Amino acid sequence: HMWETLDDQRALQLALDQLSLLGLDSDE
Amino acid sequence: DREKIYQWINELSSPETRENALLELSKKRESVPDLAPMLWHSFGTIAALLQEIVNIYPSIPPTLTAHQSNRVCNALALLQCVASHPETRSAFLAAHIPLFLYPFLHTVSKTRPFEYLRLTSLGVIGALVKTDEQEVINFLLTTEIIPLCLRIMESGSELSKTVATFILQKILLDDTGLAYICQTYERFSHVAMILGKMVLQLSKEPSARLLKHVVRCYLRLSDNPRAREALRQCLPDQLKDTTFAQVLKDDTTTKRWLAQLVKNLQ
Repeated sequence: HMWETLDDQRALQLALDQLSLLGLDSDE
Repeated sequence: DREKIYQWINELSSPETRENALLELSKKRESVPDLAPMLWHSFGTIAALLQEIVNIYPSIPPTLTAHQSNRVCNALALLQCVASHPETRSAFLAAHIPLFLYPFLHTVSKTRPFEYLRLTSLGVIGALVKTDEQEVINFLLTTEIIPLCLRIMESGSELSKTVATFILQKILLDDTGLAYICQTYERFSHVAMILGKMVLQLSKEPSARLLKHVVRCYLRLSDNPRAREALRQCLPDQLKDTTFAQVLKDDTTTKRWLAQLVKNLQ
């Protein structure tokens, strides 16, 4: 189901923002 | 900002002002460093965020809408702010706040509204384990998050798999977490069996970030002698052959971890 309304965009941006705080793309 | 915070906190109490106050307080998490103790110590506030979460337990046939998920995700992000603050974290764990998110980690629903929830809930847990604090590691060990992480690592979205693997990785990296997982064969084999399945899926649908975190888990397991002896016999072929040559072409870190891992097994 591919439909996105404003709440879909907001919730996705928020989840990504939350997860970008974790530094999952850091290279040791 | 402080006066706005207290007004918004108060506005959580009527249902006509509640959503807007949630969104506004959430926006302040990036700019007000004392927001977490303000939330923690304001009477009713934590209870109001926890109410947002339990109000959607009946939505888990899956009936959660995007509007409902976006609202709860902001409650979850406020709880992530509380989990991350040094002054409030121990009390968040003492109140077992994480257990409220476990139903969102547990559902197998494939709808996008439950994906936003799963990602934000994993974000709360990930903010805790990022601290590497023993208190955090031992709490998560006693509360059975590893089986929830394993089921997500096994069949979640690529991004859900990454955060869940990261959580399991932060537990493996701790000495108590490593000892706990390797203390019985059934614990160790559940983790290694899951990691092996992920290595097979990655061979068909490659992700560099997810492979990196999977490889870190294998590397760390080989610090335990009984895990090292098992991985001598059962380490997936795909971590030694050309399966990930294309994906590893630029990742010096993972190639060096894979080399270290093979060297460890002898």
